[PDB]
Amino acid sequence: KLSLNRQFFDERWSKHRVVSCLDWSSQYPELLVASYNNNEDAPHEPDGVALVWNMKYKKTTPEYVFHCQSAVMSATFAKFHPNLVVGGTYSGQIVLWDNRSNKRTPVQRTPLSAAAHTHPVYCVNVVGTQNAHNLISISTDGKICSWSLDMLSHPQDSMELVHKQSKAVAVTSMSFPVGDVNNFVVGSEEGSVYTACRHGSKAGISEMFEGHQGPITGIHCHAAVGAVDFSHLFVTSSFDWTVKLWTTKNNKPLYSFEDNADYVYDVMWSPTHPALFACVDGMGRLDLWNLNNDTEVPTASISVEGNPALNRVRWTHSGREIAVGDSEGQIVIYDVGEQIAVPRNDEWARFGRTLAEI
Amino acid sequence: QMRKFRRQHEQLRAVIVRVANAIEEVNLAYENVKWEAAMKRYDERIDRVETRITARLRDQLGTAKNANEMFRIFSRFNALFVRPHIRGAIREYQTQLIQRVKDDIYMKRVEDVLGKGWENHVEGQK
Amino acid sequence: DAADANAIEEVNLAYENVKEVDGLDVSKEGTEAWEAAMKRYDERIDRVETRITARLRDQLGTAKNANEMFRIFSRFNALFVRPHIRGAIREYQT
Repeated sequence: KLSLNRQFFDERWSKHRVVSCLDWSSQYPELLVASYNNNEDAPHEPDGVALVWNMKYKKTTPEYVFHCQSAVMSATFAKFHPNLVVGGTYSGQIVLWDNRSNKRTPVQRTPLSAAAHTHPVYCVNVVGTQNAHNLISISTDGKICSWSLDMLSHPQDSMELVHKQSKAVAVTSMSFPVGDVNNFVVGSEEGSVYTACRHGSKAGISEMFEGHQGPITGIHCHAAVGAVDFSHLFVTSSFDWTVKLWTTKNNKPLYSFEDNADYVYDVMWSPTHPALFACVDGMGRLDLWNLNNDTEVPTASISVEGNPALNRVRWTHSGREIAVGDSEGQIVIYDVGEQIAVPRNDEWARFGRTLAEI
Repeated sequence: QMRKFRRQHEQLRAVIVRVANAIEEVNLAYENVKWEAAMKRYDERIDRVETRITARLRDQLGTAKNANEMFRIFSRFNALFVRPHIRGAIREYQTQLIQRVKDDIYMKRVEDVLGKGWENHVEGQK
Repeated sequence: DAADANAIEEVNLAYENVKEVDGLDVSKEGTEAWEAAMKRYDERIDRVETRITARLRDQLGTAKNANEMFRIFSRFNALFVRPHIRGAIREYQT
């Protein structure tokens, strides 16, 4: 059972603004950064907004509020810098917000030169260990730039993504395997899903995965870690009314889950349960698919009130609570039931058996 | 295909000893390859070794604070300049240290972070 | 399912039984042996089709939602080309 927990919504800020991305902090799990786009009606308001909400308190207002000149399309807590919040922009320009500093304006901001990003940056993520980590950003023009959080004026490394010699890959989403800092998978507007390598002799695109006949919206690799190594798997969700489960070994979809009647905008593996993931539809339906329980119908389903289009979904690091962001800009959090969220000890072998059935 | 394999692998085996499970597993890969499947498995095992080596290169910046100690660790690591997978982990501090020695300006202090045969590199040519 | 292997081995046994008769024999003995073997194989296969309609009923016996039932339809789609099989399933089709 999915149960409503908290609506998050600000009258001044989030109104008339879709949620472009959500993310939960790693060390302070109660926090949740959420980016937003430009408000069409009010030009005077800043285009980009990013609100860090807090679940611990009951205050309706955001814990922190940030804004920047251009619409934010990705937002992420710096995974090893708790005082920081990175975000992309439609203008193609990483903006770094320091919570300790009293400036809602970005403290640092990347260039807009050819070497740096120029097209919109929908994917930003910190990857590495605490001893050394880099901010990887991928624009919709296939450019992926390594950035150090300390200094953003100069890109640490700049390279373009391409397949079939010269053909730009319009990266729309990007994820990484758990514990891997060189391989990653990027969905493309072309409908193909590309496994790419950050460093290597074949640095760039390594493999093409076909099967999605619409633009890819959301890619996510497996997060749960246990006895059996399921790191290779990953779930895509695309405009062709489908979620598709893949493995990095197999060039074709491992399986297709289509019980929808609209686009699917964001899919994410559960972070504690191996066979559970959640996909958010355009009809306002959040659907938790547990592939061990049943595979042809969602294990759980809940609709937001008013049927808004649900752009994003993000599990909490505990996996018990899942936040979904709608077109209205309301961040509604749901509590996932006990029988769904926490796995049975044999869930890992059970999901291995279901994979063997496929 | 065989000649390229031997050119890469003899270099790796000869020079990695310069910089035990690591040597046992590369020898194991050489045992397996002695065609497409064997090549792919060899690349998988070697690139897994390279990622473990990259973690050691991350620990490089993890440990030291001043330039001199990171330079000492760079001198300890010569086997990996040829491999164009470590070149990413090496390039990340390469700017940090080449610009530092440029500001300081030392020939040894410049060579050690660009490796033997620096004459080919674009930044070393200036 | 035990029924799957049972059907496979039953079909193989029927084919072997017909295969025993000397097909190229053309006289009266060959004619009657051929007719008897074909009759035996026909009744055995008719029985295989009933053993298959049992699974066709277990379709509804298991499937609860439309998607699972349709996927059972699609997996066994070639089996529905048979003449006796097609008429068994008429209520699910509507």
